[PDB]
Amino acid sequence: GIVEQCCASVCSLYQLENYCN
Amino acid sequence: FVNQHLCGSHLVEALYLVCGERGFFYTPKA
Ligand code: NI
Repeated sequence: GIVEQCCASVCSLYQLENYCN
Repeated sequence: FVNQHLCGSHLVEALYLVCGERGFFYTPKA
């Protein structure tokens, strides 16, 4: 998941917006 | 914006900044 990608790899702030309500 | 390496509490901080008053779900794997 995202928690995982951002830590094991990298992620963008735009990918994080996918988790907003 | 740039890509980020975010683990643990740092990821939660980023979600907070990105989502602000919209809120967010923090949903780690099993
Ligand atoms: Ni730290």
